[PDB]
Amino acid sequence: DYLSGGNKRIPNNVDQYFSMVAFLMVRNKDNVVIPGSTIKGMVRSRLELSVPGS
RNA sequence: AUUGAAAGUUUUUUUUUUUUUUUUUUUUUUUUUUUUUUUUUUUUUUUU
Repeated sequence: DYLSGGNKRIPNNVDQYFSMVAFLMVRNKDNVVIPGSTIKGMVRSRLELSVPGS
């Protein structure tokens, strides 16, 4: 908008996309992904709490 | 005390001059600082 020449009155980014301000989940190229580190940590926690001699 | 003698073979003269141990002669010709080595492992973006 011509360097926002003293208007600042259009919704612009609000309506251009469909993502409000929130806590973003980790995703790769618009594909939601569960981190491998998270899965490994969960598995290790389960194994430690389950295996007796851990 | 000889026939019987008293005389320096001496004075004087530079073995000196002319002549560069000199000219030419590159301590160089060759030799890859390479060569084996994964910036790797451990860690749940998360609670009253």
